Amino acid sequence: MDDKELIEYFKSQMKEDPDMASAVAAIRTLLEFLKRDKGETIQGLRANLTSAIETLCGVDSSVAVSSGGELFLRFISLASLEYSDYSKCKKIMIERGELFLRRISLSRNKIADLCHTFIKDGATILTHAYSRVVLRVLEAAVAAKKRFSVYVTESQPDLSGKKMAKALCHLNVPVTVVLDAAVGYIMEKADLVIVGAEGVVENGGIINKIGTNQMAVCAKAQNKPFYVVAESFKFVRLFPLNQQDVPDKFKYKAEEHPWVDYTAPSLITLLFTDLGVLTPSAVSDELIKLYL
Amino acid sequence: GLSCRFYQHKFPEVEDVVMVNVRSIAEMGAYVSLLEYNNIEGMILLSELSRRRIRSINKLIRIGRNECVVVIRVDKEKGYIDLSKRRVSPEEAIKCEDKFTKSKTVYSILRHVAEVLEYTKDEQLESLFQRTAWVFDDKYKRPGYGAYDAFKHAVSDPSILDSLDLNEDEREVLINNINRRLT
Amino acid sequence: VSLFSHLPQYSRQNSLTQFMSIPSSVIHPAMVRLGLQYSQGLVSGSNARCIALLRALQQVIQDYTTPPNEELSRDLVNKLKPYMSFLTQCRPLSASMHNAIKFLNKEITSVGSSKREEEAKSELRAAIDRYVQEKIVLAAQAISRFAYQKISNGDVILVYGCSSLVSRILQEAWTEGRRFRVVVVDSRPWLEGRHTLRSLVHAGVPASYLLIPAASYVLPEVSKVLLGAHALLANGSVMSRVGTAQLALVARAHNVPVLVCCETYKFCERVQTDAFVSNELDDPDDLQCKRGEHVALANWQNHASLRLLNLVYDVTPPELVDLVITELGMIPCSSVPVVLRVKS
Repeated sequence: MDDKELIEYFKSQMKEDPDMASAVAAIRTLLEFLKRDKGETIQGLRANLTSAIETLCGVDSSVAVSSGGELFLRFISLASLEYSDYSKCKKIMIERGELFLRRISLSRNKIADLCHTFIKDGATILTHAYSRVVLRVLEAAVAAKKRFSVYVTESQPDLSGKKMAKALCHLNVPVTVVLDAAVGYIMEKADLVIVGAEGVVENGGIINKIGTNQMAVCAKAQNKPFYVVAESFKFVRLFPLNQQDVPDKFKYKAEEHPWVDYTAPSLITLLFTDLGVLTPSAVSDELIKLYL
Repeated sequence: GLSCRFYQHKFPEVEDVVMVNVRSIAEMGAYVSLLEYNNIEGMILLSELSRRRIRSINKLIRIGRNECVVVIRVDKEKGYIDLSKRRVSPEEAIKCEDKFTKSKTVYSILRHVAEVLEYTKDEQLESLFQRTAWVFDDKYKRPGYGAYDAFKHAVSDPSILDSLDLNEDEREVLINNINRRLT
Repeated sequence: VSLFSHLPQYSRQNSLTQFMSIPSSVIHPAMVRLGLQYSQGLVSGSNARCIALLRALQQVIQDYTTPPNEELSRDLVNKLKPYMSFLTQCRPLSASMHNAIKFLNKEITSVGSSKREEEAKSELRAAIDRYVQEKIVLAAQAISRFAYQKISNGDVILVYGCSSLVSRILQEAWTEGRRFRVVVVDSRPWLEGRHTLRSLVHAGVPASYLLIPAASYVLPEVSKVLLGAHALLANGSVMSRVGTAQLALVARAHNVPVLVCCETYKFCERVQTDAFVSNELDDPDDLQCKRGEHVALANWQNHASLRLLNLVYDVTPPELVDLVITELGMIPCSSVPVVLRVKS
């Protein structure tokens, strides 16, 4: 298959199901490309896969896609693969890729099960922007006969907080929507902060939607816990120091309007990943172990 | 300055043992360059990646070494060669080293001979190879060893040099260099 | 000073070769020369001294004779001790020397008695050469390549004291085609930064020079801080020359990141919670100032209540360091023990 077919399949897979992330679409497209490659060589296959990953990353600029592709490439090659016949090796890597795809789809439930027990009874929870994993966590919590109240932010400039509130309406939980500049005013009434993630970095910090750094600083100024929910296939190799060091291909999407910002590890309390519950110091070597 | 294949063949066959010098290390395999068949690229897949082992190494100690490897798969249209290391026996490695040394000495003496003639490019070097050494190993029906033993025997009997279609200008320099190196 | 009276004080004008026999003695002449050079202070540096000691040990191993019945495996170990006791008498050792000692003793013990003398000598020489080649040079090259990625155009880098690794990294980065400028800070018992100043000026890099007390004056312009190290402690603290902790604290006060570069073979196993106790003292006569006619502290022994202090080392907690670069990559400071010694 060619580049145009690649992009068409990618966009069709993304459009078919709105309840689906970019990483899974990229992985499925890469598997489809693997199942339709011809030739008798390993280096040719590697070059084709690298070119496909590059042209897929070109279309959409999100951190998870590159990490998912790299992890896919590393994972499918961790076996014997010596033999003598191309076909046997091809079937072996196809089976490995299918097993990897099966494994990926079983992390949200584990995260929800591990994280739902940290919510008290009759508590106020502040959150930011839209994230499906937080919605799953709250659904699991409300299925356990608990009560709480939720605050959200309008999340300029696309107003995703209103969509999050509308989704929260069906769960008959009290929900309030505040302005994007009233975080400091509203921090007093809150008890804990739960946010999503877009990519986990080496030193322990995170990369997320613009507007998280100020919330973290304000929460730290009043001694409130800060919780983060992330996924295994979102760990990327990068060691930023300040806000300038972030690569430009993630800052500006395809007057200044940056889209993402990075938060340091000294302003976070716990991380709830599918590997378990980790302090920020555990990521520094869990990432090393993961990228075998 | 000059560069030419050690043998008239362009690509090796299966079950062949060859010299190799590691060029770079990637995430799944090793990018290497061959020597007997001129500078041509190749991949060696790391069995088990030597995965725990590779974490504690400087990752650049292995750059710039030499070993013998066995070819398993060949694709001429694209130019891709599959190599392996586990499928190598030390007895075969001894002949690997010996043949490499003999071919290296023959190539060095031939290149030094051609240096006096001052070939502008390697095309004349290739013509010299097919007119002196490749024809030698074709007549002897054996690769590498035949030319070496012919040169080592000719140090005392230069008359065989006149058997081939060799000009006097080339013959003088070739005899001088053979008697210098081989002695 | 009763506070630091536990540590010993030694002067650098006490000749130890006056009472030694001239045409060789119990001590091998190579160790005599090395100790003389150490005492005279002609060989300074955390890494050159290890190389010199290993070269001397190679020279001694070259000239050895097996006893008629005693195996060399224990004989060499028993023989080596007085030499290095003498070396310790000449000047206190460092972490790299101790690690080299441990490695060499392990190698000597691990040899078998079935082999001959020549085979053992050749094997030991080859092992020492391999250790020197692998654990110093290639590590430096890898560290420089790793650190090249954190230097950008228009940066201003601050360095302190003198360190070979920092100079190598900076010169390689400049040769690679990057443009910046450097600031050098010096202290005043030794004035060791002038070597770095000279090297950078010769290489063709703009530079500025100043003393430590004015550090708070220039920090508004600085963007990065680059530091070396002498040893890495078990809890994650960093031991270095006196004054590094002050720079770290003021840089933290001005919001400036700090990076530390070190090699993996300087990892110790001690634990320390303060910048005191286990240190080394130096000659107190070097603090005398030469300012025209006014020369205070001269004949300071006359006054009963006057004391002069001279520290050499200082420990920095892991809460003031943001990044550590080793031959295995870049890691946060607090994660040093979980990777450096987990292979054991």
